[PDB]
Amino acid sequence: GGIAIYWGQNGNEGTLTQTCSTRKYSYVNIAFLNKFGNGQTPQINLAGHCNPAAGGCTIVSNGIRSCQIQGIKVMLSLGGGIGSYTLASQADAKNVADYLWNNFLGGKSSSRPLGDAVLDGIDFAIAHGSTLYWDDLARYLSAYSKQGKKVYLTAAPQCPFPDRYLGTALNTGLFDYVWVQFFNNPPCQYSSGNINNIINSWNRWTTSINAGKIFLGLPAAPEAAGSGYVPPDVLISRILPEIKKSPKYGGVMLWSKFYDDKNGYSSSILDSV
Ligand SMILES: CC(=O)N[C@@H]1[C@@H](O)[C@H](O[C@@H]2O[C@H](CO)[C@@H](O[C@@H]3O[C@H](CO)[C@@H](O[C@@H]4O[C@H](CO)[C@@H](O[C@@H]5O[C@H](CO)[C@@H](O)[C@H](O)[C@H]5NC(C)=O)[C@H](O)[C@H]4NC(C)=O)[C@H](O)[C@H]3NC(C)=O)[C@H](O)[C@H]2NC(C)=O)[C@@H](CO)O[C@H]1O
Repeated sequence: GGIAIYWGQNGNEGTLTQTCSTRKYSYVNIAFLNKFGNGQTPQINLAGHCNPAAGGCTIVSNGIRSCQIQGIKVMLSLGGGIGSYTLASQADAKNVADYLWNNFLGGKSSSRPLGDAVLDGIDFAIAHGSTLYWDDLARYLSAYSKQGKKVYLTAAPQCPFPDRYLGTALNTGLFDYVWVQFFNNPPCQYSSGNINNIINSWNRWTTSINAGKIFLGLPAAPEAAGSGYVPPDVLISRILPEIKKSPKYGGVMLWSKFYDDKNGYSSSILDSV
């Protein structure tokens, strides 16, 4: 399979171009558009990378294009651990979808946050706030694919199944890639010497929802999360030999680029993925 990586939440983690040039990642999720819905003006946060104001982050289009010519799919990630993002109604889901189309996809806007580049799809990283209308957002975004270029849909639900926020959206069967986050959740993550909870959780996710491919989401280092880190050797010798048997296995997802370089995680597991 391949490795999905989250980029954008630490200005010291290198440029998007450099991130994709590593040749270790097959998918890149730009984190995050952490503010939108309920009449709020959508706002993107890319840590210390760039200030989105006055097209200060339009330079990112160079990284997006650089990744795409290298066959890497790049998605805009909605939500994240911090933000006032939400959906007040189905009408809100429509407005956000139309906004996303014109500002990140094949639509048109004089103020596209990340430039003129056209993202491959949208990533759902909904962790809090509204538990409703995310299935509507997915449906509206997916319909835009009928205009010629497919709008990919990906999701980063936490490992507890079903996910309280993305459960219904995932039930639509419209998602291409689902990287379940097996961390910051004791009941379904790795614990010292115990892989039972993570494997058991993996089985729930791969024998339920209809998605293109399912990935094993993990923290790139102990610092990347409150808990759930898995040493490279354990992942390679105990976990991968099992989950790779599943025909839905798509690979591994890591949070994040910054911690990945610091701990050299993907550098150690890439060939086994
Ligand atoms: C898929 C998923 O759900 N993933 C989650 C994941 O979200 C969790 O990780 C945590 O995510 C949150 C975001 O949701 C991370 O929060 C980051 O934290 C950054 C570090 O503190 C912070 O970056 C700072 O951003 C400032 C702007 O807001 C930057 O300041 C600017 O600096 C410029 C010079 O560099 C200067 O010119 C500007 O004037 C100045 N502007 C301002 C306003 O100060 C600052 O430089 C930058 N710092 C760095 C180091 O880049 C982000 O703002 C903040 N994001 C948000 C949206 O608030 C949090 O760090 C993540 N934690 C970890 C451990 O990774 C993850 C947790 O395990 O769970 C996953 O499931």
